[PDB]
Amino acid sequence: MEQLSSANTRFALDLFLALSENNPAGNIFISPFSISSAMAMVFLGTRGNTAAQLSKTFHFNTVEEVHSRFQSLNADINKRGASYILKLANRLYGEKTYNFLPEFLVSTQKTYGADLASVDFQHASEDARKTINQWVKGQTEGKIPELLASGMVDNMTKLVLVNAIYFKGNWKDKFMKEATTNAPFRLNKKDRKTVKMMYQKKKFAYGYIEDLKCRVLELPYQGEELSMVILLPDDIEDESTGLKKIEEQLTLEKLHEWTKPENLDFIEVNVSLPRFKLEESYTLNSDLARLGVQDLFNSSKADLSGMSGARDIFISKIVHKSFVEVNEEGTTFCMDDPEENFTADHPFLFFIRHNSSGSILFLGRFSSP
Repeated sequence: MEQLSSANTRFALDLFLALSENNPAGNIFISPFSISSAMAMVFLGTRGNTAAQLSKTFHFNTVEEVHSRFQSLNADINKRGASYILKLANRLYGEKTYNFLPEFLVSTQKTYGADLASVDFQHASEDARKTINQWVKGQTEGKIPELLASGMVDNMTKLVLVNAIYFKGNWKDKFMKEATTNAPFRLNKKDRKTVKMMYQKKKFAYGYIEDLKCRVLELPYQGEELSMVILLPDDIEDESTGLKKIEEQLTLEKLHEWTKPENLDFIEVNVSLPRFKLEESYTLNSDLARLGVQDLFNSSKADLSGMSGARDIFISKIVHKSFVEVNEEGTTFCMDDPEENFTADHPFLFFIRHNSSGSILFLGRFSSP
């Protein structure tokens, strides 16, 4: 019920830090859940060591009835009909000279509502590539028009996973456009850049981590189904973004400790937040390999028996992309209420959590406007 929730966040943090190895100071925005589910889907088509590696990496050994639990969660989360826009393009494209097992085809669209669609990589990879881009573009209401660049798919391509999502939701408590001001966002100790600063004074769940001189703010979205949690250091206190310490500490245990009910008080908060857009694209092959998924990409060692009978199959590409817009958009007279500031004018970590299950749908670092 909530084993999967724990599994998926462990992996979220595993992935975040793997990606941080290659970009310690820049914007990162991923959708850990989408990836976890997409790979859970890839999972049921994999056997042998290829399945095992995939399972320890994503921490699936820890979850009973993985797929049953995933079908349930997705269902919960794509609920007709939320206030927020959440649009996922999750598909698996394979070269059309391969006989994909009908029951697998059936599993994916029943357990994950996704399809293995066949295309001509061998002879028509440029059209194939344009066909893939078209479909995601459709699925994302034009928000992600060109997922794959030219060259990303050739005549040697066997199997491709695509996974793009767009999210925009209305705040429970909206910002006023008249309050949003041109203000300096510090990238680090030595560098500033002007951004559009949203301002708001209202009641929010608020926490402090005295150990890391860091603040926690929960901003729920309209409907209460989803919430943004933001981690903001008191000041930049290192030679980079100021997020190094907090990143070193990231575990599921710490994440819960910081964000659980017992450690948040509803308080009056002066919230300055940048209006920002993050669309980040990732071919996850090399990162998943660092994390333990080796065989799946190796044409020899790959064991994808669960989806096809052919012998030279393997994943050529795994492309993930998340897009969010954050703006002012949205729908206490106590004297003794504690006042507190939350001024995100320097880099911060943040995530968008599904409040019911505790699952992390989106995870990112905003460091460089």
